[PDB]
Amino acid sequence: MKVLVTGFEPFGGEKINPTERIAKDLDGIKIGDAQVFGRVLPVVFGKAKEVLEKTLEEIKPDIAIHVGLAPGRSAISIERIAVNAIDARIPDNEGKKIEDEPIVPGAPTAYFSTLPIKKIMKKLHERGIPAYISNSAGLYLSNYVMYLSLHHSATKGYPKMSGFIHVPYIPEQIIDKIGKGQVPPSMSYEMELEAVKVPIEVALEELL
Amino acid sequence: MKVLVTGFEPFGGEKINPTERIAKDLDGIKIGDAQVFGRVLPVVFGKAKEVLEKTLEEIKPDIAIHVGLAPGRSAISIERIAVNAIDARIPDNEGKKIEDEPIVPGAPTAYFSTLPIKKIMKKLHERGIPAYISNSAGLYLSNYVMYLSLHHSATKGYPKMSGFIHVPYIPEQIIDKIGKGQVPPSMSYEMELEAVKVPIEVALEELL
Amino acid sequence: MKVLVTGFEPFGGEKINPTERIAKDLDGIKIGDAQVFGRVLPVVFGKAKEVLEKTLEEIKPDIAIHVGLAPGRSAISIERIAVNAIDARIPDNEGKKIEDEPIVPGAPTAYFSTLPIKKIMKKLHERGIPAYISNSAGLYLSNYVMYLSLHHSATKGYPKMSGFIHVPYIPEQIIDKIGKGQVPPSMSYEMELEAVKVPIEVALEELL
Amino acid sequence: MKVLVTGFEPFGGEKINPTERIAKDLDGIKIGDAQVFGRVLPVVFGKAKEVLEKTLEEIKPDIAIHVGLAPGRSAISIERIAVNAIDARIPDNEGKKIEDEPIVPGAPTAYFSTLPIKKIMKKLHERGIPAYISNSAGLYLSNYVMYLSLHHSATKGYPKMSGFIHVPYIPEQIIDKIGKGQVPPSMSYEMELEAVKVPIEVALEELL
Repeated sequence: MKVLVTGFEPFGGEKINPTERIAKDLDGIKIGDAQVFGRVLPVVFGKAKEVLEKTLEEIKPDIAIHVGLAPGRSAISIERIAVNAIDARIPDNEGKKIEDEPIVPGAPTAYFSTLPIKKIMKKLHERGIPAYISNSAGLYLSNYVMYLSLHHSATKGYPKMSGFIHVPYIPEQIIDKIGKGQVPPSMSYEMELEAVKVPIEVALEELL
Repeated sequence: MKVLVTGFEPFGGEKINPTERIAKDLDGIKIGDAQVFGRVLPVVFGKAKEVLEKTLEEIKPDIAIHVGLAPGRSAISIERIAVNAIDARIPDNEGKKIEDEPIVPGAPTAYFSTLPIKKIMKKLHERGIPAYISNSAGLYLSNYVMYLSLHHSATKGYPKMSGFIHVPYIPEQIIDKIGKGQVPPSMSYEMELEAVKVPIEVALEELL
Repeated sequence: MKVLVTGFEPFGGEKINPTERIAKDLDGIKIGDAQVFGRVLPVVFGKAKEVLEKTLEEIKPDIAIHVGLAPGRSAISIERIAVNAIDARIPDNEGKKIEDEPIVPGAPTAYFSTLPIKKIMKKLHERGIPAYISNSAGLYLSNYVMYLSLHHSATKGYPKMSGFIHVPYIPEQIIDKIGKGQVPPSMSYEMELEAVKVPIEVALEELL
Repeated sequence: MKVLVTGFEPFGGEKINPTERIAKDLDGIKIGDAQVFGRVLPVVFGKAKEVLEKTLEEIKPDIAIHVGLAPGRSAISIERIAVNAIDARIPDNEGKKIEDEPIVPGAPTAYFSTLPIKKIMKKLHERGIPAYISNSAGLYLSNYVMYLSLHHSATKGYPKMSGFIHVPYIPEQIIDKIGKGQVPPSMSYEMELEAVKVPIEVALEELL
């Protein structure tokens, strides 16, 4: 079995993206006989699709877990649904702010994630990790990647399982916000890393 | 030197109080030259006061750092002000819900914390711990203890430094709250423990 | 031209549902030459569907605006997407808590709202009414009804336009909640009523 | 009887301050036999004290209700306590940013509001207006004015009743913030105006 994990580079004026470190830390690990591949994606429309599709064809994973930063969110969230729409609340990293366009013209309006989301959530809770089901991944780069990955699955027959995990800010990202107004929630890096490993294990369990 | 650290027991139907664990962990340890004593206070009006005065008179600490749970808070908070009032939003652990009463009749309306609060915050930031200055400790058991402590100092000439640190929920407290609606912020236990050791260090440094 | 507006009965232990009162205030009114029909729906899976579909066939509206209460939301929200799923966070008004079930087996995973959502938002703004686009209607009764309505449109060819508006609590609903901590946003009833009329006006203008 | 109501000018990038309109709308009215004076204060340290102390001396009111904007707050808030401290999170309207300074060196650490805060809150509730007691007025211009007014009371014997009321944004202030992402709570201007009249009414009734 092959597992792909993706993360994103820094965006939105942030110095770091904890998911870039998660992808790098998960690259090369094994869970049983399963090999994990971790790759970092650009927060850039068009370019993220090219990198994603190249990566999928290269690796042909059985399971793809895509990870993103969700600023302001207080627990791990497991995305249920990917939507065939872009409406960027902020520009991508190249200043491209796409509004009310499909991701893939003519493709289904949405795809459900094919990860065992409820079992993933249950297992995180057992591990002491706050987690819930999210019903919108936004309409920016996280959703864009989530949708393209599920579309690839529906269209190519691989990955068999695909979904998205959003993570809170890590505490060090909060320091800079304190002298500026409201203080967003955060979660320690080590818990976020473990919260990505858990979906892989649960997914590998459920597959075959 | 002697440092008192108090925590509180569980309250409001919570299974746990992280500050109880913190007091018990810091108990008996030494930070530089100073001995640290860790005591757990009851979340009970009257009783907490008796326990607190007995503990202060017994130990005669140079520094008192009082620690409480602040549900819904997303970073470490350092209390600036203790207020001469009780207005309980919920009953204490014996079912007493005291409304509109002084803590100490005739005593001042408020006392400023005598911890070096801004230096504590600066040190917490450079250690990667999100922290801010809170201007109200509530009017339940946290503020009661914070007021009685600072009053004891002004009245008896010790501790020379006294103050209050509120901590968020730890991740494991969040798990049961997921099925039931909104999802409070949390902070790892390890980070909260370090965030109380730091106030001791900088307080010890600012004294003599 | 014929417009159906729906609201919901009280639920989740609430004494009132401001959308029940909105639907009653709009029932029988005319917007220019357009006849409006207001109907209150039960917060009951199954029964809501029977009532909705019967009402749709009875009236055959050109435009359907479905309105629901969204506790904790601070502005008017216009729903972009309906999702083919039920995952009830609380039971419905007959105690039914349905989890991870399709609304219509074999139908599209999602439908986009066919209201002119951006022109509605723009119009509300210039009317001084805070409004935004929501990308999830939840997976309870609002989404259920939103989906069934858009399904009827795609499948029967009427309504021509269909969509969903969520409203905050109205200020009176906040009174009893002030004791128990969290103080939710609200919006005056009059503004909420005006914010439902605006979609009718914009939809009518965009049709033919 | 004579009644002083103050509000503030716009600050912090905001086009309007609703408390400015409130003060101007209340000026010159009578509540029963009592005469209401409405004054707009500058959001400027030093100048606001000069203006406040001059107006208090000129009018010598029996009751002083000071009103201000609290961005982010979801209901009316009646301030319990003013504190003898300035710790400005943002500069004032003249670019001055005071950090960790007392308001009146020598004066008490805090004064309690001498408005019948609990009766005001009870009456606001019966009127369908959400309201709660706040235990911190911040440490910017609202608290500065709250403190100086109560200090004036204790020091000169007038005003006999002094206190502070904070109001949420009004809905028209929210519109430009929807692009910016997050969407703060608001309250209708009409409800906010009514909500400062009630304090005048219950305070007059309290004073003989």
